[PDB]
Amino acid sequence: MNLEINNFAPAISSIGSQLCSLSAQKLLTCRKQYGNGAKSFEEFYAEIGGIIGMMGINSQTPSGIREAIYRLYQSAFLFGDIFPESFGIQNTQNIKPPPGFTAPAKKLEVVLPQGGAFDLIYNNGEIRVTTTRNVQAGDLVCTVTFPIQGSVIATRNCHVNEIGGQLTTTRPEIIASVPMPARTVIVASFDAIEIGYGEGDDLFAIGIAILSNRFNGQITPMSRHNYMTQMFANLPANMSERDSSAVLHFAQAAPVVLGMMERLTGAPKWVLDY
Amino acid sequence: MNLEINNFAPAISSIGSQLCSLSAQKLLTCRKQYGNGAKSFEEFYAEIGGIIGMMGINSQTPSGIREAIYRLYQSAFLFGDIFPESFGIQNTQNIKPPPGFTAPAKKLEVVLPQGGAFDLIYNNGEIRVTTTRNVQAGDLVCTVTFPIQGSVIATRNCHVNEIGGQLTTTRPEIIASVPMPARTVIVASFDAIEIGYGEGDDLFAIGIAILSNRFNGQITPMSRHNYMTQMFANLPANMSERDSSAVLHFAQAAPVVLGMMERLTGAPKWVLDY
Amino acid sequence: MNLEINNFAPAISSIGSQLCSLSAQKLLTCRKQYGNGAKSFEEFYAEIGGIIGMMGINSQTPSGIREAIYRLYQSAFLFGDIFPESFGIQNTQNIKPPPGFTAPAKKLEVVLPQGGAFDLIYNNGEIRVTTTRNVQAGDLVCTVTFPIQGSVIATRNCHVNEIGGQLTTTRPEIIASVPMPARTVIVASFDAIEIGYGEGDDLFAIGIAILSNRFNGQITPMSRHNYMTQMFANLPANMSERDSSAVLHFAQAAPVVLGMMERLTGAPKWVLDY
Amino acid sequence: YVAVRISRFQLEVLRDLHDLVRSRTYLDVSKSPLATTPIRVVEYVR
Amino acid sequence: PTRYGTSESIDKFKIAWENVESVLNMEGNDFVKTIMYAYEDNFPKKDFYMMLKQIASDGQGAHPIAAAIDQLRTIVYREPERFGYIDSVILTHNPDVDTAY
Amino acid sequence: PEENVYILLPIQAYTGGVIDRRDASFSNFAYSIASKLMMELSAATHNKIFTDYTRIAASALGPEISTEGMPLFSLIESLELTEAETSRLPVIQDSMVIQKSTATVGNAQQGISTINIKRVPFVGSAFQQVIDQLLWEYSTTSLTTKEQRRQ
Repeated sequence: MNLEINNFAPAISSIGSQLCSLSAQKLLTCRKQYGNGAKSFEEFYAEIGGIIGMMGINSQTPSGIREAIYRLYQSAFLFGDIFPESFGIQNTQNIKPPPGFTAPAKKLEVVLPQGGAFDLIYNNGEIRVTTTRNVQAGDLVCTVTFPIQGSVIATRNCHVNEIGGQLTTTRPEIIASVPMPARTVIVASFDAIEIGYGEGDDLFAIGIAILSNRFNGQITPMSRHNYMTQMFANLPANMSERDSSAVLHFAQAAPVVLGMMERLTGAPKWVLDY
Repeated sequence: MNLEINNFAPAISSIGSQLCSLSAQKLLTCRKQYGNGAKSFEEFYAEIGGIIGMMGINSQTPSGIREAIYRLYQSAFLFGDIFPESFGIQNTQNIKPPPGFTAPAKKLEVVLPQGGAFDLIYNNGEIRVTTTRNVQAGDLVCTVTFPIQGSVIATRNCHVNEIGGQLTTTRPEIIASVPMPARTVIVASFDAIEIGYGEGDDLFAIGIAILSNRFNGQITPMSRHNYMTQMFANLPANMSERDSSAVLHFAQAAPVVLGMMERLTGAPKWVLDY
Repeated sequence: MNLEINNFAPAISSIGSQLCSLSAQKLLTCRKQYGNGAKSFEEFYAEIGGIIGMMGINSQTPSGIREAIYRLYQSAFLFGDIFPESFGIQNTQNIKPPPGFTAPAKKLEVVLPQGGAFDLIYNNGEIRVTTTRNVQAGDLVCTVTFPIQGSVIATRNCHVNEIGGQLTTTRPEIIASVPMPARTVIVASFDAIEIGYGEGDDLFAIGIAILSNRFNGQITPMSRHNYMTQMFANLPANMSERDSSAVLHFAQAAPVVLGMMERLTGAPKWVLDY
Repeated sequence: YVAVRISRFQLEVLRDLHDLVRSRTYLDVSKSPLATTPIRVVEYVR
Repeated sequence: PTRYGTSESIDKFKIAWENVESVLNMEGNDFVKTIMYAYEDNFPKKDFYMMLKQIASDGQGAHPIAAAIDQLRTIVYREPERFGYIDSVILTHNPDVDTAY
Repeated sequence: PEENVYILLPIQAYTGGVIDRRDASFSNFAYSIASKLMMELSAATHNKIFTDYTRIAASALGPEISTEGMPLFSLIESLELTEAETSRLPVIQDSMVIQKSTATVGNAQQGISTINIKRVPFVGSAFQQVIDQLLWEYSTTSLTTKEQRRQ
């Protein structure tokens, strides 16, 4: 999945996230006024559901909202060539902090040091490596590249920097604590939270397919974890952690709302409470 | 347990879910305005929080909504009235989709083939089998009977059909990929969701106790996972996924609301935001 | 972390939880009506986001509600003995039940027998011990000190009291079921819920430091799990299960509100919907 | 010839006489009376 | 914007503004409204309508005024017979009377 | 229509709504009815709170009993009740006891206060109860005691 993030991404993402939250709020407000009429829920929503008056939206239909979402998503993440003048993106002065991440860190990404001294396998929340040869204490065995935050449990034959059970750094590194012979195993379990949100995965699967169909050459269907890891890896380094969170919130919320508008079910909390 | 799901369950389930959601909304509304004082919260709720009126249901006491839940549940799932009391004037031609499932799939149900060449044990989110004899690459070793959807992680010595990290089918089948003699072990882990809801498990524990005390022959107390698996296994085969979702949502929401009326705490989002 | 909890803790905790809920609602309301402009969101919140009035507290600045939180926390969890015990017992004013715990039980706390026959290693929601010598079947090998409620999965060479897959007692004890030789293994996995709330862990980490900088001699930064275990172990011996729930809800809600006033993100449901 | 008809008529069937009873909310003026005069605030400069 | 012409849309916006000011607001000279009315002809119709849309769009969101409107609009929707309207009507040769009523 | 079946009819209570075919907005039609209703609710609750209700004096052999709503005897002829229902009616007349408690008024924005309330039962329809709930919410949205205001 190849894509470039333009340098005005936080400003685009603020508008996109506001639009997504408004659409979700309107969707919930509609489900509580259905009944007592001769009209399918889909038709009822297609009538009063899409009525949000924002600059750049030129329709009162969910189709117009999805077209606006398409336009905003294209500009920020796929082509830094086109800038949308329709929306009030030029006259933005500040951005609002997005909700905190909630996705549990089950499969956490690590990069092994060179020299093939270890064999890496993954478990539900733990990384276990095996010493193919004798290795002395005091050298790192693994470092995580996908940021996580939380407590550490069940550490064996390894040392991780923590104070009071809580991890200190955002990218923990695992080092040997006591010299060990070959063929032994060291483990590290984490009660951590990775980047991105967890709820709405069913709406993500059916939205990513939609926007991969529309953007055939740039996006392919794939799991939420891999999508978020690639999107984070494509972020520029010179970026404050407040802006990257705003970018990632829209990056995950756009497919969720796109799939939401198809299956008229509820909304995740992180989309509503923005 | 043993039960008999009638052909009209998808329609009765909508009325049941609407009743449960209205009860939850009333509970939180009364919880917001309780003025701490001499009367306990149970007395405050029993006086104002049970007055709800909808077509065919005109209760004015929590005993009334408890009786209505009993009636609808008995009619829909257990040996009970094939035809509900006010079903004629309900006009449930068009139904509102239920919220999507959010229950984590910790214990996942599989069944080995008739050959008997495998010994299977369970873990928190993964399964592993040991070959009792020699096994050739490219044969069935397992299959899931309880539908599941989500990502796949930590696959060793076996193959699962998935693209981009997401399972292609809702019922994956595990197939060996390498000629592996002499007591090998294959591991398959999933970051997936199973039919059911995750929140309000404390309420379910006592709701199931209440409605197994009333229907002491047909229903017995058990965990949420076993209850949901049996309920899904007793569904008719000639049924779409649009109606089975409503049936399962009501089947789990009834015990949750019954236990919610006992312990006057909040309500899960999947119950209230129906 | 050394601290003493008096018998007036539930009364203090009800007021504290109400204040936290009001502040969270105020923050969300001011967040949904923030128009991007010259004034930043932090300035916007400080002007009309701290003005909350109720019985007792009468402050119109975020510093005011911060100091109210400080006063309540010191009066509840750090002050030695407020009054003679009979004054508290004869209180007639009643309180409101707190929301049910939702924190998953990953590092479940257990203690081995005095014999030292077994060795304990932890995993995710799983306790596995090995036998140094031969021990007869039918005796306690592990007991749980931190209360836990939920289903039981993947038990090998051990037996637990459960009906329908659901645990019967809040403090399960693991006993041997079959005679075993030395160097064996017995496992016990749990899909359960412990004391605490799982959401809003990022805010807890930065709020515990804020309230530890003030009570430096009594409170130190630590993980949420350890904090909750110590708070539960420091509760007075004679207290109903209704009051301890309110005490623990306030004890966890104070740090998350302190951290939420710093990072202007959303509030968790268990704080908001009190 | 052509007939103009409706659908979805909503009516309430009570099935019992005790279902005609509802509840309202009133103010307890015995212990929470109504003020008759605004508080008089006299201010000075510092 | 798509429903009518620019002038008709401007007139509809003015009518809506007057209705809002009369339904809730008490009498007072609306400074912004007077400013926009007096200098209406110094701008082309498209840019005047764009400014009006910007004014209307500054207040969009889930705010206390909107929720108050929703609380009544959800009662109007759920009880059509009390407020004196029907959602739709059906015409046919042979009506099929419902036995339930 | 039959022995234990009682039917309540939906009579028109609030008249509103302007139909304009050129714009086909149901949302616009609802706003017109809702806005007219909001003004009527606001007019009823302006500078007034609900404190006065009819009752039966507390005698030596009975507690306080509410007589609010339709008189019970009107039902005698409106429903054409048999002897069983007429016998039942004095029993449900005496169960209409007024309840007393404390409640919380206001919200996070205006503020929070506790006052003393009453819950007076009455005989009527269900839409009546919804309208009364709306009126009570409108009247008590900004209620403050003298202590709180002074503080």
